[PDB]
Amino acid sequence: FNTDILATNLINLSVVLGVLIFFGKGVLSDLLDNRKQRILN
Amino acid sequence: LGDFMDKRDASIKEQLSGVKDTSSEVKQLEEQANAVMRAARAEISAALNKMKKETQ
Repeated sequence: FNTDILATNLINLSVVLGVLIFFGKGVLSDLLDNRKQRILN
Repeated sequence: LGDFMDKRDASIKEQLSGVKDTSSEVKQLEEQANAVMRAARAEISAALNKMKKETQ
């Protein structure tokens, strides 16, 4: 119910979510874009 | 979005088919024209021969 503040729970999660969003938008846009190009073809 | 994807793909596939459809239609047109031209020529030749033979 109340929020619990501490800088231990999430610093590990920010690095992970950043790495996943960057390398995931890279390989995901590459794959998705490739599929779109094939459909256009 | 799914509908949009389908619409775009169909529009493209339909364009290809129509382009395929047009090509076949033009091939048929050319064949018909060739056949018709042949008829004219051959027809007239035959006519003269039959007519030429009758005159002779």
